Amino acid sequence: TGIMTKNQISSNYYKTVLPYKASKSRGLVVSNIYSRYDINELESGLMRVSQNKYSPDNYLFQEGQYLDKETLEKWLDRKSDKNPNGLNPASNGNGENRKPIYLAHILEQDYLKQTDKDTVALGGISIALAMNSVDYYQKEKYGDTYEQPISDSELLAQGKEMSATVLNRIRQTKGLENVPVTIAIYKQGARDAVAPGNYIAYATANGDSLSNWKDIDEKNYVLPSTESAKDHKTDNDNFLNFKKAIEDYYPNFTGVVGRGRYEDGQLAELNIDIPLQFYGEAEIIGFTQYVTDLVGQHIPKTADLQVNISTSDGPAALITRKANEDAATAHIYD
Amino acid sequence: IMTKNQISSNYYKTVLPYKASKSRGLVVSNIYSRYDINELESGLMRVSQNKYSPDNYLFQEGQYLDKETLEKWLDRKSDKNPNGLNPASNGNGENRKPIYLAHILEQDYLKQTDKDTVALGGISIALAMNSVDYYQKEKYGDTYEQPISDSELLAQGKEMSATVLNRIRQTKGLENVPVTIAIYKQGARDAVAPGNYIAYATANGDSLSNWKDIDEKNYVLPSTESAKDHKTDNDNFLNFKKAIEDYYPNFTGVVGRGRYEDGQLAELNIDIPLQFYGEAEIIGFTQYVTDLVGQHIPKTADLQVNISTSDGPAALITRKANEDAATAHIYD
Repeated sequence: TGIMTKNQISSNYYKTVLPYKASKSRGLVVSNIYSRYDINELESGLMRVSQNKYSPDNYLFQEGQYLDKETLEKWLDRKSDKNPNGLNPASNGNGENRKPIYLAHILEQDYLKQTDKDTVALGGISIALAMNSVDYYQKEKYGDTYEQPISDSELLAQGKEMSATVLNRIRQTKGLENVPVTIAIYKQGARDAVAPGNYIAYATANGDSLSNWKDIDEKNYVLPSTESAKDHKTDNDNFLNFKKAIEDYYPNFTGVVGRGRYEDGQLAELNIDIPLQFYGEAEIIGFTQYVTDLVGQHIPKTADLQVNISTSDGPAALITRKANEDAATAHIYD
Repeated sequence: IMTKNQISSNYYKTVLPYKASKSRGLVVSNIYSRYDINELESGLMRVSQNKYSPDNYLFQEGQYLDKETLEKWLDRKSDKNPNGLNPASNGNGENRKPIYLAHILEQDYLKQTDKDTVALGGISIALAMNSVDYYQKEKYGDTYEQPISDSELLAQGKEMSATVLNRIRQTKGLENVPVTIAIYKQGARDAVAPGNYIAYATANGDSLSNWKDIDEKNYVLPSTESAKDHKTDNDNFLNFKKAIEDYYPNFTGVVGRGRYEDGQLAELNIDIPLQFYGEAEIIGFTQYVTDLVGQHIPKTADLQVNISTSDGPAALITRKANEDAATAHIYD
């Protein structure tokens, strides 16, 4: 056991245990999840789900230590006599009644509680099953890449079934026999998706069986877009005004795009991307000052806000404002 | 009008509606290192605050010296271009005269005269000097280097500044305004740290004042040079680096870039380039580094920690001079 970090950074995060323990499946998520935006959603979102049961006021976070790379890779593979623990369906051809890869990845997070001066004990674990919304496959090397769409209902049904199997195994895993297990089902977006996927449900096992599944209303939108105009017109309009204001004084900077994460239909976090070509540093400074004014005037202060102004060579400026905070803060990279 | 957020005491508020530099992008063509470009432009703003308070003046990128004029002046002097400030060519041999002047930067400083009007109140000019002149003897051939001493580039700089001021006084709109001119020394292309300003002078008329030395220098931390000149900052940086490798021995490429003014650390930029293995990993690491800056980095200087991957920024930690708590942001 031991201490932890002292800076939390954000309430959505837990303090992390030290000495640092690196994931026993470190990096697997990068090879299994195509989009970095799905990766962020998966890991950040599972911390969000954990906060329903484990307060960051009282619990510490550690990357998954109990399920290792090799074990996770066996579970992620198709079932088979040579891979009996595989969670995905056994192959029955690449044709029509084909059985897809439903499961792309399994994420483990450990939640520890400090019990005295120098000791922390495991208070619970969270698991995410990252499900495919589109399964990509080839019928031969160098062949075309085919897509099999999977509905929310089918991926939800498969996820619930696999989650049962996963819980039973954790229960048979040394040092996890007792710990409450929280499992969440994540829907990965398509590879060419304009926005990442989202969590869809979760359940908790205090004992030997999962509770009823609770639905999660989480969705990511691009701003501006027809979908945003439709479901969140006010956010879309505000964003369009923000954009137009930028272009009124900076006509060619038209790449302004927003990535809005919604929970229960309310904007929780808006990431505004502004990719630029570099023409000089004063240009960046003045632009960032102006955008900082514009977020004050156009962007609702009920969501966490990040404006990433960057060039090909890296970040140029950052503007941030926390939910319910009046003033944005800007930094010019040096 | 103007921008309302200043962002930093080192910066001016900017004139609106925005007017692009009349020499937009020339600095990128002319100055090899992005770190020299930042020094050149931010550094000219710091110089300008000796004469034009950001409480009183608004900033605009240079409008009076356009690209064609600057390019004309940046050329070597010749019969077809008597206007070039650089020495006439006399071969690529032992007697080779180098390109002393790489770039000329103009910054305009405006005063608000009424509710919706501004007027030019002063200008600042930087002459960016080469410390190493790079050239080819044959098209497509090896790149040869001609180093230039501080004393020679300072002298050439002072002489050219006088000529530049003369021409400024023949430029429409610039006949009467206060002018500040500063000499900037560009670092080498493969230098571990960028160059620095070395002197500046002012003129309300057609004659520059006496030149005032500027004591500015950039260091890499840790390094032999910083261990000698600024031992305490170097030691603190080593301790910081060591605490990182204690728990995260994998990524050891932590490097600091320290800008010093009059011998004191003014700004510390810590670069931590990472490979991406996952998001939780970044979050935990950023919390830990945020802890370490409080424990190891004295709050006497503005601080920036850029934790990044090859595909973009991952986390930023900042702390202003004299600010007790650092603030971190995780990129999403």
